[PDB]
Amino acid sequence: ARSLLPLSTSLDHRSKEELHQDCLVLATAKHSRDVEERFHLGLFTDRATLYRMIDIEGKGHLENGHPELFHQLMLWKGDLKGVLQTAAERGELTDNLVAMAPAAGYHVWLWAVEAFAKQLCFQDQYVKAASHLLSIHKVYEAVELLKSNHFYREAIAIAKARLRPEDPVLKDLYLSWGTVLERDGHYAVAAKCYLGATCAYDAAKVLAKKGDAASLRTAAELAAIVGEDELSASLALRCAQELL
Amino acid sequence: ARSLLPLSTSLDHRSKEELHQDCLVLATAKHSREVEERFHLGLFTDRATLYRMIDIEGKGHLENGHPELFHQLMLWKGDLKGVLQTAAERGELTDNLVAMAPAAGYHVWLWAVEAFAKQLCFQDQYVKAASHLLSIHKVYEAVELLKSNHFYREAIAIAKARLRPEDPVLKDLYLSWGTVLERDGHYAVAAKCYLGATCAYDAAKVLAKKGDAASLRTAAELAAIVGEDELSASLALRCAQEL
Repeated sequence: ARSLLPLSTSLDHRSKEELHQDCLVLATAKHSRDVEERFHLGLFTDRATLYRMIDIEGKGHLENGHPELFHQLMLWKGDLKGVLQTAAERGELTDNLVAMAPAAGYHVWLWAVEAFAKQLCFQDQYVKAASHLLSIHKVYEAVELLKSNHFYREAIAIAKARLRPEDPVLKDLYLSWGTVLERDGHYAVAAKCYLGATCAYDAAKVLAKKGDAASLRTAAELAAIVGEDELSASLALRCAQELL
Repeated sequence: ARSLLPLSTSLDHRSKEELHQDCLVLATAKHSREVEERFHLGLFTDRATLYRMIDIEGKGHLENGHPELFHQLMLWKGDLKGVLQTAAERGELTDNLVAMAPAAGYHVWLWAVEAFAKQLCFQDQYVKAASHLLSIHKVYEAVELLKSNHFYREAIAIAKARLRPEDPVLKDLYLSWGTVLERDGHYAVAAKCYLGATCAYDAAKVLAKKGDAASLRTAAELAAIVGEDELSASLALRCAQEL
């Protein structure tokens, strides 16, 4: 694992001449934050100097493109709510950061998950964002997100597993997905959606839109199973016509 | 962004023959007042058949070895408590899982943070393990975990940041680290530990153990700064002997 104090570790592993200067400055500092150059003494001096050292180390992690290490270091200082607010602003929120957010209370975790969710939408991870909105008990909001971004399959699975079977939302997903597929010429899959919404007539009709013989036969058999025999006959007729 | 429903998605993308048989099988099912081979139909039928499909999909993920996607599917079923217990028993906990644990209650997150720390130690990620112990307000346990694993540098950084200057645990860290540095011959670094513990008298002695002209010299000036003038002279005259 990568160390969180590499700069200070380097200045502690240098010449014996350099080490001896540290003892004398530190000794004078103890007789009472005195030094300026030797920031790495904050490990042995006082908290105000330790924080100085940490800030230098954190900023150093940033300049190497390691914001994860910056954030993991700022937790030690104790300002979790401040790190999260900064992490959200920078778009560097992560699972590890959200895992520790409840340390400030349930209300800070709620804020963090929403923040991490909004950010995850920008990062093109709508399914992961959907899971996090589920974690804060926002099932409808999570489902509307996936639907809005054309993740109909995953949205239906979330809506079917959490909502009562007759929820108009669950039905609207089948419809909303069906129309879209109908639009783009996927009549077979569209029928499955209309069937899922308990709309058997429309399931048979969209399947008839393809026009071929196989589609019209199955569409007829589908209408017979359901009990719309008048339509099943009408589609059975249209099936035999194509074969001529 | 790997899909969470590979197997079912694959079956839905098949020849027109297959989707037509699906429609027939599906129409029969919906017409029910009171199927198996087509597990992918659970998305369109009922919750009981959906769960069956998810379980099949989760089984496929565990065969693939991608448990983070196995975890997403179980959150959908509303089985977060179950999958947390499962991932703990198998050592598959993640930051993702702990980030969602509060969904099952504040005390489940508190439980998951502990099990994730115990797991991170097994995997020898002690600084991360300690950081997560700080999230549940266990400072002394995080400091003792790092100390006991020879992470004195990080153990002091946390103690100094969270504990008070006169906390006995902070002094014992400095002394404990110095004892190890002195045992290995790192005499200059050992002095700073003793100085960090407000043991200037013992810090000058250790710096003299080195024995060369520069060590005794600095050790003598160090004792002078403190006010241990009796000792300062003793070392500055041994400094002369070397010269």
